Amino acid sequence: MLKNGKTEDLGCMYKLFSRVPNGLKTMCECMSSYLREQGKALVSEEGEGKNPVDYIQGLLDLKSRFDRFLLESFNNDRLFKQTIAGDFEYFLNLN
Repeated sequence: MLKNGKTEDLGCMYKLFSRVPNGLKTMCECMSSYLREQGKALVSEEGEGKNPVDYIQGLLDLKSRFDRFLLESFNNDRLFKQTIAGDFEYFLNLN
């Protein structure tokens, strides 16, 4: 769903897992990994470079794209907008 950008199902999934302790934290792990997977593929310069929309300025958009999932599906939740940012800075420092 995260790759598909299916926000409604992602939002529908949110409410189900919001019920249990750390269930949303269990999500933080998946977006954390999903964020890390997206980040590493972009920050790793290869060949003759990569398109600006992907890496040069898309890297900053990667957080925004994940922020859209945070907004459109995850109710601008504290736990996500506070946790996933660490991954973004983690592989952003590799620039």
